[PDB]
Order: sequence, then structure tokens, then C-alpha cells
Amino acid sequence: AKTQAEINKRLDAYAKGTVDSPYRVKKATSYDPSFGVMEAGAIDADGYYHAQCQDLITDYVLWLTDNKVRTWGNAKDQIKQSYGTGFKIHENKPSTVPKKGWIAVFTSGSYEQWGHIGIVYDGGNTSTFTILEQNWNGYANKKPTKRVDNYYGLTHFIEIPVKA
Ligand SMILES: [Ca+2]
Ligand code: NA
Ligand SMILES: [Zn+2]
Repeated sequence: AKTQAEINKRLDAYAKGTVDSPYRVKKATSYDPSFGVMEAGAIDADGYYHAQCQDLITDYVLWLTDNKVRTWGNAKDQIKQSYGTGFKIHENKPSTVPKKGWIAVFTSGSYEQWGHIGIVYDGGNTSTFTILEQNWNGYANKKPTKRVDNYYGLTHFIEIPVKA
């Protein structure tokens, strides 16, 4: 398991394009004519579809679990599987406010078909929070980027284990 300080450092490194990941693009990379060229810093964990939202999560969960747990499926399928001990799935209730490093999962409305997914960067309040995500633009080309979200479509949070 990882400490909060280790988690926090890794989130900043995602956003800066310096994360210690073998799935981080070093030089602008392209293979799928439907998507934009992946900039340095993008995370592509599967070698399909350039840098999608779930690619970030695949990398993060591999790091959290010392490469023991590889996610399968699309963003929306993450709430149908378990990442193991100390990972907990929470329904997003109007009461619910997440914690830095938790995983935010969008499965309703405009996100229903594939889901969307990202990492909680700032837990915020009941109105907004800051997410760190890939592919909110649909072009699958940018590195992980921060965005303010209003909980629209957001159905679940995945709590991750934190080492004291
Ligand atoms: Ca990919
Ligand atoms: Na909420
Ligand atoms: Zn997606």
C-alpha cells in the first residue's frame, strides 16, 4: 500500500508529465487515425485507442497494488469488479464528499454508454471537486489534466487503501 504523501506526489507527477510509469508516452506517439497524436505525458496502458480515461486508472491501480491488479473493461465496468483488500465502492449520495486519491466513476446520463473515470485531486465540497483525468475532450491525446466537476453523472467513488 502507498502513503498519502506518495499518492499526492504521484498525482502531481501525472499532471506534470513526469510520472514514473512505463506507460507514459515519452515522444508524441500515434497509431489510431481516429484520435489525436498522443502528447508526451499521456498514459496508454493497453495499446488501443490512444489515451483514454480508463488508461490512467489502469496505471494507477497497477502502481497502488505493486503490479498485482490489472483492471479490465471500460470505465463503467470498474464498479462491477474489485481491486482487492482495502478498496471500497461507495455510491455517490447527496451527502457524499470524496478524498484525495479516490477514484470517481461516472455511469449515468451522457456518460452511460462507456462510462467516464478519473482520480479525485481535491475533494472539494458538496457542490464541486477537482478531478484529474484523461480524455474528457474525446480526442484521446492529452496527458492527465485537472478539471472542476459538479458531480453531474457521477454515480460512485472507489476508496483506495492508504498506508499510515
Ligand atoms: Ca489506450
Ligand atoms: Na455527492
Ligand atoms: Zn472513457
